[PDB]
This record gives sequence, structure tokens and C-alpha cells, in this order.
Amino acid sequence: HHHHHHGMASELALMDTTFQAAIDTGKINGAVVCATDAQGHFVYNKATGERTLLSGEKQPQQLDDVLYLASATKLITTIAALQCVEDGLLSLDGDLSSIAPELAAKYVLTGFTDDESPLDDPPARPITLKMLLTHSSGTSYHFLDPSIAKWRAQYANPENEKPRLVEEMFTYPLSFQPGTGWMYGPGLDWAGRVVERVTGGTLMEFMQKRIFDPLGITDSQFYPVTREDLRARLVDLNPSDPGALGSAVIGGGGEMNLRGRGAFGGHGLFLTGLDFVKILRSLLANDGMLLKPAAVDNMFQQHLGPEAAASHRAALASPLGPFFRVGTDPETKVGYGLGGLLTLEDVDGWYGERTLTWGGGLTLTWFIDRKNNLCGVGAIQAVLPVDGDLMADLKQTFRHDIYRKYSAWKGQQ
Repeated sequence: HHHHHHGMASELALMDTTFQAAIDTGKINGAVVCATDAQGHFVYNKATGERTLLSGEKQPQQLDDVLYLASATKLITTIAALQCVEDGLLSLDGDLSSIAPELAAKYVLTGFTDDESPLDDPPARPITLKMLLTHSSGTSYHFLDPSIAKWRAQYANPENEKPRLVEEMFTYPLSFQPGTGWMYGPGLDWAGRVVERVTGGTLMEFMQKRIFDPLGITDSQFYPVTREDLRARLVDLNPSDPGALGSAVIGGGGEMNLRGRGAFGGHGLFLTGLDFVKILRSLLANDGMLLKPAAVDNMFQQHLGPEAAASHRAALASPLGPFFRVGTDPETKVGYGLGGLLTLEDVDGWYGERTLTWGGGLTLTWFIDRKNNLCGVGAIQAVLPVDGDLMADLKQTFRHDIYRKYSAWKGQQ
């Protein structure tokens, strides 16, 4: 709830020392860190701490433990969407009304009566794939726009507790006119549905052939993880999370996963840290394993138009700015690319200009720094209750100490 952009995590903290202290404090159980340059010259992979099985037996944390990505799924969904643009099944600016009529049918909630009933406005334009990937569609998580939260409570969910698909779950109005604003929301759950529809298969099938197979990734699954071989390595299948919901990653407040069915491109993927960094690296290298190099290039551009960008930058200064800033400085010029936050200026001895970065829940964070030839992912395996402020510091420790280790390694050849 506070900006942890600069302080002792930024300037002093070392992962080895800080994580280990967090373990013995009993506030985390371990961590998985994976970083690499484009060629695999510099490579840092460290699993620290312990995991607990459902039986209660303990094991040392390990680099191939299966982790809950939570919102780090959004990057992988973004790729699958861009892979459909390559094939010409979609386009970034086309009208999606045909494929996803539910989004065309959405009105823009403008406010409420004193009768407490919604005032709406029809969409000035169709909602596009690009607006889905840049959180400028107008679709917001209800916990980030009170209006949508109010509307969602009034039109109470009848408690017909049946697992719902993406379209059956994010039924709310838009928070602003398509293209004209920015707010974090289910834009990539919608995108993953669009992928399923235009391709005529499940999201997991598509991702498995177009992302995981090219990279040699076999140990992936969306929630719920039914493969017994993966469940044996699931970090979050343990006595504190006997349902493997990802409670420790999302922290308090509830779970993205609980009452859905089908894949959720916004938050649903499980994956090892080792396999996730392969994806980060294929994009750092721009090696044409997932996309053609121009398409990857297009991911590292500011994609919010003037109206959206001001809304983004206003949101970054809102009381929820800390969440949206991913550790960057409140004075660092940023935009939004296809896949995460985009640094627009350079930061000396940290993120290069046009670094893409996002995270998962409160405990996972990733970056791609093409200018400085570094990418990485750090995933804290917390213990409940998850301490949000401490997690920000632990993530900061990763985000800077990995650059520190990079500089040291470069001064050694």
C-alpha cells in the first residue's frame, strides 16, 4: 500500500541474506529466482527454502517446483493472442463484436442515481484485441473500481454456485469508453477466450503447441492442476492451501481461481520458474521461437494513446499506484506495452529504457530488459497471512540484486 521504490531494499539488500532472514522469521518458506541474458552466458538460478506437501512432509525447494503464476499468466496469454495475429486469425485493431459479442454488448457505467440504479452510455467504438492486452478496454477488476464493485453487489450474484467461464464471470459494465482510459482488469481473460474461439480449441491446447512445445516445456497446466505428476511438485498444494488455489501468492482478500471453469488467461497458469524464464528469454533474444521479430518488437512500444496514457499515469499516482508501478520510481516515465508495464526513460544501473515488467499476486515479479540484455523472474513462496509490504521489499531485493549480480559477473570475464 506504499511505494517501496527506493530504500534499503533498493540500495543494500542482498537476496541470499534477505530471503534467508525472511525464512527464519517464518514470513516466507522459500523462493525461486531465474535470470538470464539472451545467450545464456550470464545465468542465475536459485531455489531457496522449503516446501510442504499435503501430507505434511517437508522438502527442499527446487528449481523445477511447479509454481502458481497468477497474473504472470497475462504475459503468456498476450503471446498466444499475438500468435493469432501472426496467423491472421485476428488483428490488434479489428472489431471483436463478431467473435466476442459479450464485450460489444457492454455499456459504460457513468454513475448512479439516488434511487441507486446505473446510468450508462453506449460504447463510442468497438473493443479491440489491443485494448484487451493494454487494460484500456474499460473492463476492470471490481476491487479496483468501486463503481463496478457497487454495481456487482447490487446485481447480486444469485449464489448459484456453479463454476463459471470467463464470459459467465466478468459480466460488469465498462469503467470508461474503450480506448480512452486505463484500468487493470480481466482484459486478458477475455483475450484468452477470443483465442479459444477463433482457434476452436482450448487455451491450453493452443499454448501447448505454440509456446510450450517449441521451448521444450512439458510441465504446465491451468487451474485446476489435475495432472498427478504436476501435483506432486505443486508448491501451493499444502496444509495451508489444501485446494491449491494460490492463496499465498494472491495473499489475503480471496482467490482468482476459486469458482471458475475453463482456462483463465488472466491468472490461471502453473509453471516452473525454469520454464517461465525460457519464455522471458525467447523474447529477450527475439529468436523467432514464438513470434517473428517485428511482432516481438511491437510489444515494447507504448500502446496507450494520449487519452489512455493520462488515465494510466493518473492511476499510477492514485492510492493504488504502488500496485501498478511494479517497483518503478514514481518519477520514472512509463507506458503500457503488449505484455506489462513499459519503462519509457532509462534508469542508471537498473532497468533500461523499454523494459517490460509485471508480476503475479503480491509475490511474483518478472522483467525483460532488452537494452541491458537481461531478463528474470522472482517468485516468493509466502506463508499465510501474506505480509504485503514485506513482499514488496523482497521483490525489490530481487529486482535490484539481480542487476548487482549481473554487474559483478560482467566485471569477471
